[PDB]
Amino acid sequence: STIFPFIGVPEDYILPKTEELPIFREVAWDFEKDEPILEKGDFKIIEKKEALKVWIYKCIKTNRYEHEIYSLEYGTELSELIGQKYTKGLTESEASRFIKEALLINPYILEVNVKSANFNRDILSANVKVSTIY
Amino acid sequence: MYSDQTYEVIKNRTLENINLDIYKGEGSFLNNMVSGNNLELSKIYLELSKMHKMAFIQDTYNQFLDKRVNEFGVYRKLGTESNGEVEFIGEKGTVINNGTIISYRDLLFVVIKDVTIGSEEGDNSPVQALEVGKKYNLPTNCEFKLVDNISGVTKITNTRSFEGGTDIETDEELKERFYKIQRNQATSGNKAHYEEWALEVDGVYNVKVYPRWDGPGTVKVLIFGKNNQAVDTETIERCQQHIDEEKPIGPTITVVTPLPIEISISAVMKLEDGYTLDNVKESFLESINTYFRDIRGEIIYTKVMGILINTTGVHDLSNLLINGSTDNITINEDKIPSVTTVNFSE
Amino acid sequence: MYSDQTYEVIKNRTLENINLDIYKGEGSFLNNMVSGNNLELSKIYLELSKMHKMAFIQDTYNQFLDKRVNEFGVYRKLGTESNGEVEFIGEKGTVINNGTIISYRDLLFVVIKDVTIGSEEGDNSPVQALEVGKKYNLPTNCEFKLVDNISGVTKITNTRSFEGGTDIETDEELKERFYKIQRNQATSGNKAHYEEWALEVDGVYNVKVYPRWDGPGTVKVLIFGKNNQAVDTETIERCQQHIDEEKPIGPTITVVTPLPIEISISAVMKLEDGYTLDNVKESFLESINTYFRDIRGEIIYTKVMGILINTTGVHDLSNLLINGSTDNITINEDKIPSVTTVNFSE
Amino acid sequence: SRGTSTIEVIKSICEAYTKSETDIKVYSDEFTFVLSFIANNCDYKTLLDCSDMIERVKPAHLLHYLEPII
Amino acid sequence: MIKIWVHIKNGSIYDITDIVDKVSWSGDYKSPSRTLEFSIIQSSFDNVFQQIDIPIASTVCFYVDEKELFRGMIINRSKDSSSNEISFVSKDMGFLLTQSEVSYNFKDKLVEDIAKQVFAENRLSVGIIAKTNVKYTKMFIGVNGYDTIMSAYTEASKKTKKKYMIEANLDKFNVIEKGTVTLSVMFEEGFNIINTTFSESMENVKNKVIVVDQYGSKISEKIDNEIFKEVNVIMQKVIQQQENQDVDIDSEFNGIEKSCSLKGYGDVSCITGRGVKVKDSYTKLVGLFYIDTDKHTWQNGEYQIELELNFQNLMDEKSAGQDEPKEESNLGGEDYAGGKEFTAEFTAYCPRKEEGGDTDCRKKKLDPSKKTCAAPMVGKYEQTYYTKEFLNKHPLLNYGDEIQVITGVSGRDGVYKVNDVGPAITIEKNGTYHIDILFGNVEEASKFGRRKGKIIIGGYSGNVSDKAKIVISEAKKHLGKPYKWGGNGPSSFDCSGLMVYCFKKVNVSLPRTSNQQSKKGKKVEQKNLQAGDLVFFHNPVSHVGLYIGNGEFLHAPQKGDVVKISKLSSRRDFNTARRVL
Repeated sequence: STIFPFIGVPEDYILPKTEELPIFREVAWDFEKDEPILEKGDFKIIEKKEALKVWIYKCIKTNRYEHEIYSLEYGTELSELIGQKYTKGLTESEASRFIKEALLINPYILEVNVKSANFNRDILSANVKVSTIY
Repeated sequence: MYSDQTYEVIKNRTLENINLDIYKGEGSFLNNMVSGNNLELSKIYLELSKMHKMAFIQDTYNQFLDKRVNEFGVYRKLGTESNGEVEFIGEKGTVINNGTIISYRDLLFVVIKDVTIGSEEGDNSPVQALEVGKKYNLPTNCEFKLVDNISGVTKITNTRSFEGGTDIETDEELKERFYKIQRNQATSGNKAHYEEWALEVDGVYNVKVYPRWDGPGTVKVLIFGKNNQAVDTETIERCQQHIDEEKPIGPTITVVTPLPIEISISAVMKLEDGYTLDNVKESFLESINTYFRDIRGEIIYTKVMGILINTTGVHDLSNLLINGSTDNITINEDKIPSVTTVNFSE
Repeated sequence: MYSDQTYEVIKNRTLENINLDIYKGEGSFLNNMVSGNNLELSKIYLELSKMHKMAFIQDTYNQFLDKRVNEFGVYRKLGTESNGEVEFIGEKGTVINNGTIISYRDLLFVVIKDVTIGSEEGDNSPVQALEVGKKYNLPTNCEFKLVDNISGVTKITNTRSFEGGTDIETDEELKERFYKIQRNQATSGNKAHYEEWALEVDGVYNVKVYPRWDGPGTVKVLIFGKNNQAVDTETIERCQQHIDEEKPIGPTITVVTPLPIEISISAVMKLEDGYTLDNVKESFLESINTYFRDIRGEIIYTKVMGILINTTGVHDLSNLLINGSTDNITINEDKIPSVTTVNFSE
Repeated sequence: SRGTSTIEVIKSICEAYTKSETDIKVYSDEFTFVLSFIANNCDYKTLLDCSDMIERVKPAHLLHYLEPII
Repeated sequence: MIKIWVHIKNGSIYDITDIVDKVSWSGDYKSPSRTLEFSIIQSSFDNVFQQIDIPIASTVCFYVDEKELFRGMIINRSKDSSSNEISFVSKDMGFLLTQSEVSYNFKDKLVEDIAKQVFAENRLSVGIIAKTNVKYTKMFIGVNGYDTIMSAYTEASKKTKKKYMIEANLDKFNVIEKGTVTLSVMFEEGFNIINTTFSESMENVKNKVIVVDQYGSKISEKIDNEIFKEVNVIMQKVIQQQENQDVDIDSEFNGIEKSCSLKGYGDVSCITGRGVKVKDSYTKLVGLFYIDTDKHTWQNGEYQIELELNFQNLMDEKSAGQDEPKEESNLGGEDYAGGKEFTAEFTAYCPRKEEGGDTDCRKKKLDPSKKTCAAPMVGKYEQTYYTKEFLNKHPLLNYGDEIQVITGVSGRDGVYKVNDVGPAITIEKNGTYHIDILFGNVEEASKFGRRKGKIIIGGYSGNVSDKAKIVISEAKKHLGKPYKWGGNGPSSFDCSGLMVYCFKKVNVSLPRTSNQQSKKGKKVEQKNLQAGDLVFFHNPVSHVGLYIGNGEFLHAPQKGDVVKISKLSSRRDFNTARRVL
C-alpha cells in the first residue's frame, strides 16, 4: 500500500551488529617438512598465535607478482635483493620496508618492527617483532 | 522498573529516606553502613527478573522443560542406536561369542549373534551401536577393529550401511510437538473422523470406512492410492499405526487394500495383412490396461469391443465374450480387474 | 511466606539482632538508619508478592495470560471481515475489475468479482471489508465512492445490508471462554459428552444419561422438555438422529420420556419489598423443577417449604399445601413429579 | 485428561494416580477393558479416586475393571 | 564514531567514512524536512585519488554510535576543478508532503482523523499521531497536505494550549507535541558553554483584540491588563468571525519574546522540538527553553552544536506543586492500635491421637497452616490468684481472637488465632502467658521446645477516617425525606445533592452532578469498597449512592421515592466507585 521512497528494499537496511573479530583458526602446519599435520585421522586445527605463525610463514615464503590466483598485495619482494643488486644500506632499508608492508595487510596484526640487521659472509640476519590483538 | 533499579539509584533513595543530621556522602559512616547491602539487593534483582523466564514453557532450558512437560505427560525421546551387519574375515574355525566389542574410529559397537569364520551359516553378524546418535549411522565400506584382540580374526568390514541411529530430541522440537498436541482437539467418536485420520496419512487419496463389519466394536477402513489404485504394504502399515495412535479404546481396527479380479476375454476377429495374433494381442492388452485403470464402477461391453476394433490389425470381429458372457461386469469396492486369459481365433 | 514478612516484623527483628548497648528509640540514630534500610528491604517482598500473583495470572490482566493460555491451548479470535454486494450504476460497457477500491466514510472496501455494467451477468459484484471490525457491517442503501476514479460509473449502492464483520476478540471474552472451557468437561464418548449432544437439539431442556442400561455397549439418554415435562415424538427422533450422527461407532442409544405427575402448590406468603408474585412464582418454578429432577423417592413437604422460603423476595409463608395436604407423596416407578398449578396469595 | 482421549491418556492418568507402570488389555467383543498395575504401595482411597476419575473420563459404553497386582 | 553508507541504484552499497571530509546536520521548526551536507575528496589530476561516483537520487544513511539518525535522498552535486573535493546536499523524506495538493471537505472531524486521512490519500507510512479530542470543520481547495495538517493542529492548539510539529524519522511520519521530552543534559557557564547571546523584543506584541461580524462592523473588543502593564501603548489586532464560528479572544494576545542563541558541547539528542535547561550564572537559577533550530557539525576531530532557544519559564526550586508519592500509612493491617504487650512463654504442640486433645473448641481437626494457638480462655482453667483485679490487669482471651505472637523465629512470628484447646494453659502469677504454638510434625516441635517471648492482644481500631463518621451520620439524618429533582437543601434532596451537602459538611467540595462526581478522586474497586465510598452503577449516573459498608449504602432513589438504605448486590449495574475522603 505505502510507497518505499528509498533505493532497494527494506531488507537491505538492516545492519548486523559490529563485533570483535572472530577467533583466528587455521590448519596446523609442520615447518620442518612443509606438510599439514593430521591428528586422529583428520586435520588438526590450532588457534590464536599458532595460526598466526602459520599464516606469517606462508606469506613470507611466497613471491609477490608470480602467481595469478593472488592479488597484487599478497607476498613479499625479498627475491629482488638476492645477489647484491643494491648496496648494503639500501638492501637493509628495502628489506625492512618489504617485510613490514607484506605483513601489515592482515587485520589481526597491529605493528611490525625490524630491529637488528647484520651482514656476515653471504647471510643477512634480522629480528622481527609482531604485535597482535592477542 | 527492574532494569532501572540499580545500586546507584537504590542507594540514593535509601540515603534520602534516612533522616539524620550527619553528612551523607562518599566516605561517611552512615554512607559506609548503607552501602554493602544495597549492592546485594541489586544482585538479587537480576535473579528476580530471571525467575519468570525460568518458569514458563516457551523458554525453559533443559531440565525445567523436562519437568514441565512431564507434568502434562509428554516425555523426551531417548533416541535409538544404529543397527547394521558386518562381515568377518580371517582364520577358518575361529569363534567369536556374543558381547564382543568392535570399534571404528572413536565409536564403539557390539556383536549380537555368534559367528564362526568359514561356517556354513555365513560370516555376517548384526551389529548394534552401543550409544544413541546419528553419528553411529556408518556408511558402507567401513573397516572395523576389535577392541579386544581375538586370535584368528584378520579383517572386519560391512557390506551394508548402518541405519537406525537417532539423536535425542532438541528443545525446539519438543516444544513444537507439545504445542501441536495440545492445540488439537479430538472427538474420537464420529465416523468422518476415521476417514480424516486415514486421509492425514501420506499416499492416500480416498478412504472408505465400514462400521460393524466383524461384529460389535469393529471398524474396517478402505484406503486408496492415487487414482483409486492399490496401496503398498508399508502405506497400509503406516496408516494402521497412525489411526492406532489416534483411535480410542475398545474398537478393533483392520485396514486392507484392493484385491484384483480375474477377467478372461475371447473373440473371433479378422486380421489385416502383415499383422499377427501376437501384435494385436499386445496392443489390445495395452489399451485394455489403460481402460481398466481409468474406469470407475462396472465394466462396459461396448467400450470393450470399441477398444478391440480400434486395436491395429483388426479388420472385423465377432463373438466377443467377457468371462463367458457379453454382459456388463460389476466391480465391487477395493477391486481392480486384470486380464487373465485372451483366446483369439482368426 | 513472603506475606508473613512485613515492615514491622523485619524492623523489630533487625533492631533485636544487633547486640549493642546503644539505646534504640524514636529519634535515634540506629533506629532511623534501620528504618531507612528496611523500607527498601520490604519493597522486595512486596514486589515478590506481585510477581507470584502475576505468575499465576489470577487478576489484573497480566501479560503472561497469553503464554499460560497457549500452554493450555486456547487461542484468540482475530475477528471476521464484512462481506456485501453493491450495484454499479453508470455508463453501459464499463468494466469494474477485481480489487477495485470503493469508500464509504472512513471505511474502505474492495471489489471481488469483475463486473461489467449493462451486461448479461448483472451489475452487482461482491464487496469485502478491507479491515476487521463490526463497523464494516453497513446498513442497507449506502452510497459508495470510487477512490480511483473510473470513467463511466455514476452510482454505487448496496441492495442489502453488509454482514460478516466482527471486531477482534477482547481479552474479557478470551478469559471468559478459557474459564467456561475449563469448567465444562468433554471427552470422547463419555457421559457428559452425551449430555451435551442431547442438550444441543431444540426441544430438550434437561438431560439424564445412563451408561450401561442394557449391558455393555448400551447408553440410555433421558431428555426433558420445558419445565420437566414429556417430550414429543419428533423431538425424540431429532435428538436420537443427532446423537447417532455425533455418537461413536458401536454403542446403542435409546431415547425415552417419563410420565409426569400433576402436583398443585398453594401457600399464603408475604413478599419482600420490591418483588411481585410473578418473579417469585417463576423462581420457585425453577427451584422446584431442579428439586423434582434431583429428587429420588417421595416429595418431602419440608424440603418443598425449604425450597420455597429460600426463594428471593420471600420473608414469611403460611399454610403451605401440596395437593391440598402436607403429607409426603410417593413417586412410583416410571413416574416423575410435575408442577401443574401454582396458587400464591399475600 | 483434557483434550484427546486415547489408550496412552488413560494409562497416563492411571500411572499419575498409582505411581507405577500400567498395562491395559481391551475386550472389544464384551466392551470391556482392564487396567493392570502394581499396587504394593497404593491405598484403597486413592484407588477409588482414580476409578472415579476414569469413570468420568472413560467413554460411556465401555466397562472398566481394575487389576491391582500385589 | 560516525558512519556514512550510500546505496546506489544498481544494488551496490559502499562505506565511505574514510573519504568524508566534513559533515553537517540541521533542522528547523518551520520546515518538515531535515538536511544533511557532506564532502568527499576526489581528484581528477591524480589517478590515486579518483573515487567512486554517487549519482543523484541515491540513498545516504548516517550513523552515530551504532544508531541510525538520518536517511534521505541526494539532491545536489557539485565539483570544483581547483579543489580536490565534491559536495553533496541531502534532504529528509519529509519534503514529499508539500508535493501533494488535494481538495477536501471536512465536517465535524477529529483532527487526528484528518491527519490520518491526509497521510493515507498520498500513500505514506505513519508511525504515531498525537491525540487531541478537538473537532474541526474546514474546506480546503488547492492546499498542501503539510499546510492542511498544520492548520488543523493549530486549531486544536487553540484549545489544548500546546504546540505540534511534523517529523519524518527514517521511513515513518510522526506528529508530536513540542517539549514533551526534556533532555538530561544541562548547559552551565563553567562546564560546556562556548558563548551565549540573550535577547528581548517588543516588536510582535499584541494587547487589544477587536472582533468584527461578517459585514465588517465591530461587535466587541477586549484589552489584556497583564501585557498592558508591561507596555504602556496599545497595539490592536482585528479578527473576523463568520456565522458558524465563535472566536476566543484570549488566544490572540501576544507578549514579550525572550530568546537565547547558544553554542557549546552536547550530544546528538539536542534537536528541534525538545526542551532543554540552561543555568543562570549570577543567580544560580535554572530556566526551561524549547529548541527551535539546531545544527551539528563534525570537522577536524571536533564536534560542536548551535541552538536557537525560546524561553518558557523558570524551573521551580525543588518541586513547584510538591508532588508526593501518595501511599497508605500501612500496606496491610492499618490502624492497629491499643495492643497491650504481655510477656509470653511458648510451648510446642504435636497432633497425636494417643495423647488426645487434637480437637478444638468446635471439635474440628487442627490445621498447621492456620497458625492457631492455645491461649487461656474464660472459664476453661481458673486458679486461685485469678482475682478480679488480676483479671482486669491480665485479661483472659476469647475464642477466635487474633493475637500477634513474636517467638523470635523467622516464620513462627505473626498473628495467631485462639482456637486450640490445651491442658494447663493459664497465666503465671507474674503475668507470663502460656501460649502453645501448633506444629505439624514431631521434629519441628522438638526443635522449638520451650522458649520465652512476647505476645500482644486486644489491639485493633479498623477505622477509615474521622470525616467518614460525620458523612454517614448526616446521610442517615436525611433518611426518609421526600425526593425533588434539583433540590439542594435539608428539606429535600436529589440523588447527588445528598452527598453534595454531606461532603460539604466535611469541607469536601464535589461536582454538583453525579456524572462529573464520577470523575473525581481515586478509583475504588468493588472488593476495595469501604465506609464512605461513592458507588456508580448505570452508564448515566441518574442516582449515586454513598457506600456505608456491609453491602449497604445510602442514596435518594428517584422521584416518588424517599431516602433509604439499599443493598449493594440488588444493583447489578455496578460501573465504578470513587473515594474523596
